[PDB]
Amino acid sequence: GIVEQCCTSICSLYQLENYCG
Amino acid sequence: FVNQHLCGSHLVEALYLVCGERGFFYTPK
Repeated sequence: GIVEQCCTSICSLYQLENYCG
Repeated sequence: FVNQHLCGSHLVEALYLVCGERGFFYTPK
């Protein structure tokens, strides 16, 4: 999930854009 | 500003800025 990829580990623009609509 | 640990409201704020008019879904699981 987003928390594991961006909060407990360092986020990235690629990862954020995975969750855009 | 996206290459860091983003938690809670900080993460939701980053999604809001990045996704813009596309919107986003936030699923903390």
